[PDB]
Amino acid sequence: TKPHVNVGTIGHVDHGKTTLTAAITTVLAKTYGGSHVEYDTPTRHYAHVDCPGHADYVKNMITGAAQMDGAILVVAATDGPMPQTREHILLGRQVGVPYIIVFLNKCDMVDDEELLELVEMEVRELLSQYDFPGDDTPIVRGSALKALEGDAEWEAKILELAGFLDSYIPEPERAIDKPFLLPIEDVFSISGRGTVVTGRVERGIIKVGEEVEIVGIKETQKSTCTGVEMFRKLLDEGRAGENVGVLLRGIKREEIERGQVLAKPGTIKPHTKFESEVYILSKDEGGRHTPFFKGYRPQFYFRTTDVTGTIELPEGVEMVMPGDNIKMVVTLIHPIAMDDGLRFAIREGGRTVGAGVVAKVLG
Amino acid sequence: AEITASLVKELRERTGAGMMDCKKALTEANGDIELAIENMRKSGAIKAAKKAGNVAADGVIKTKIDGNYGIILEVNCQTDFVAKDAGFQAFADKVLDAAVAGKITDVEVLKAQFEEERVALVAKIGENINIRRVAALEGDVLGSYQHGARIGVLVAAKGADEELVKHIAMHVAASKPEFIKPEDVSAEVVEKEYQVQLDIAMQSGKPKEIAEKMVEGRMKKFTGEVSLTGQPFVMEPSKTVGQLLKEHNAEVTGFIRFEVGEGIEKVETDFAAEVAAMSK
Ligand SMILES: Nc1nc2c(ncn2[C@@H]2O[C@H](COP(=O)(O)OP(=O)(O)O)[C@@H](O)[C@H]2O)c(=O)[nH]1
Ligand SMILES: [Cl-]
Ligand SMILES: [Cl-]
Repeated sequence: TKPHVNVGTIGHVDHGKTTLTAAITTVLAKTYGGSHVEYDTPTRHYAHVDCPGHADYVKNMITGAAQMDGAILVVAATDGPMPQTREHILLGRQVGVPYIIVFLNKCDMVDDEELLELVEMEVRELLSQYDFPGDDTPIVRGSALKALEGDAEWEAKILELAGFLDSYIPEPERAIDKPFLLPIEDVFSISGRGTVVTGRVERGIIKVGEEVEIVGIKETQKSTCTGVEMFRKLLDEGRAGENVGVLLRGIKREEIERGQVLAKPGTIKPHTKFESEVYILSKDEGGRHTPFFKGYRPQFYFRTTDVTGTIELPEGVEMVMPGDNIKMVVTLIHPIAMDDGLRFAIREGGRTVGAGVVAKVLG
Repeated sequence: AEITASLVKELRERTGAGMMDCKKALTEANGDIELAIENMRKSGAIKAAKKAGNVAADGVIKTKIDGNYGIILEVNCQTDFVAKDAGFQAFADKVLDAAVAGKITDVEVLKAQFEEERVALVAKIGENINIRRVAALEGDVLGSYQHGARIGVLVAAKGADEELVKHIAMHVAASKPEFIKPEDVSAEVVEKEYQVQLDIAMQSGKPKEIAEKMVEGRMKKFTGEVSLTGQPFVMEPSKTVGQLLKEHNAEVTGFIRFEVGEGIEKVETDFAAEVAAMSK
């Protein structure tokens, strides 16, 4: 059940991103056996997208496409970086791609080592200018094409790139390894047992005897789990992905509500104000038919409940049309449990008209 | 002069040209930087020609006003990464400035003046770039609105303050009227559309006398919805823009709306499919 890593290629049209990706699949299949592409190293499973457009990538990130755990910046060594290469890296910085590996392509077309060096140093400098660790960045010297045609020397460099995917991108964290969190869907009391909340364990594990915090909407409370059950059957623990009822010591029915979360103590906080990246559905996707303006006052749907919020549009923006994607600062009317990367829907009258992701928590 | 890594760097720091293009140019030029730059000029025309058949459906709309005279402009490229690039931007701003200063409405005149600078930019950036269209609006009062880089609008008005013109330009950006007033729609066009709607209404089983009356209603809806003053004002749709203008004792004498890539079919791509092809 090997780890899953989401990667993507970013680079100039013509520098060989499609060819590199074909070479990766070909050589890994040849070596280790057998819109997105997939391939496998002995220890990792990869899902690989291309990043052809800035707005398209930001939109897909918001509307559900899993975020990249790492990106492969493809730069042909014949040219070196393009003026828009800083826009490629700037996208990476914008969406918080945590790691960038460089594949220097077309090195079969370049003999002077001192020129490859000049290209390498330009890339490291560019990376650093946007706070990626340029000095420590893996840079592979390869030929996507000649590797695809089965040339042995160049096949090695594909394997080297896959080596860095394996070693330089940390094993992503499985949901079950994360601190316990359960979004509360319903609440009731059992005469002889007490208060029970239900929902789907989003991450981690809750066991009998462990403390939990109840977070969001109202002031945080603390309690102890005295039981976990599934289909009226008592369990010793509830795990990420299971639908459960968590029995709680002391706390009463009317002190908990839908939209709050159960969490491992100290691991998630309530917030009201945050920066986000937002995408507003087009009419054809079932969204609004008309634009909204500064006083737009929608609901922000976090996990299991709507929270009304007011919006601040970025400087110089006074109108938002269906199909637009923009940054906005949101102030909710009461707190909700959240951290960076939390996804939400935007709704009006209970109908989804947009989607967003929390980019930075403010207050 | 000897062709060192340092000299190549200097020509690259200077031109943004590809590393190898720089070495080749500089070598052929015996190290004369200025001659290398001139060599790269003739090469660049051929690099640009290679790209000129590439669909360029991204890019920017820009607008600029100089008193009673305004310019709206479309400059295309292939990806929004280049549309955001500072060099591409400065090029589009330079073309815009010259069109305003020279009152240039013939896009071929504009193209000719900037062709060499276009080629040098294409040789650096490696995307097709095209000065696609330009138009002027003249008016008593002019205002503009930019919806990001993708939609630009000019509006000409009379008796309207800065804020009102702006809101009307925003309305045009969102609602894309193609006439100012419903009475501006020609009798010929109205009669054609009448026939369209009567045909549709009849085959749907409506008796003729009923269909005729319904279609006369559709004609008022039709001229209302393609015209600025007949459209509900986007910032307060309980009123038309016409009512808005009456309230302010104003009128609109003109508008132009450009949107990037209008009338260009954009190239559909399946990365997964393309990758599969290459490997198999
Ligand atoms: N010489 C050489 N050409 C390459 C290499 N990789 C790709 N190409 C060629 O460069 C062109 C564009 O590559 P492609 O993968 O389609 O670029 P993409 O638009 O970034 O996906 C094609 O003619 C490829 O065959 C390489 O390593 N060496
Ligand atoms: Cl609104
Ligand atoms: Cl007409």
